[PDB]
Amino acid sequence: NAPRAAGHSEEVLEREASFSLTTIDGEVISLNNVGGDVVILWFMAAWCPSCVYMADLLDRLTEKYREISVIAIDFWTAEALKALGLNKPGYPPPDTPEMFRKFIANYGDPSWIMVMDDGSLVEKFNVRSIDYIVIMDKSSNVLYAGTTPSLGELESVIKSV
Repeated sequence: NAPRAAGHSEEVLEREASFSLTTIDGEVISLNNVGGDVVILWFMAAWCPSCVYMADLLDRLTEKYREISVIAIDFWTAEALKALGLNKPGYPPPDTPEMFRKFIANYGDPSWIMVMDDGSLVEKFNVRSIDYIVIMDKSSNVLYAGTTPSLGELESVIKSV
């Protein structure tokens, strides 16, 4: 029975492919806990030069499209840096939760979920930079993943869905 086996295989694969997030306050969540139709995972760091402009874009898209939920994922943590070999004087020290909060208060939006990553999500989503965007729908289809997408690119993606 190929259709039956295909369906069960999907069950196993979907669960393996799934992820969870730890919020800045220490709460474990998944996609079910997120409100929008469109989920944007934004992998960033409080010192990232380009991230100020990215925050500007996400603010406007948040205001324009109520169905978007932004999850700000600061992966510039001691655990992630150690895993990646970036725990060296040539790189900034880990972001404190205070620095992360201050960045989001200054440039981002109060409705956003804030998450700090230990390198797990960096590995999961094949994150290529400190200003990296993954856009997904609620079925976990990936609509875009890439470093520093333009406003035009983001708009095009949101409009298609």
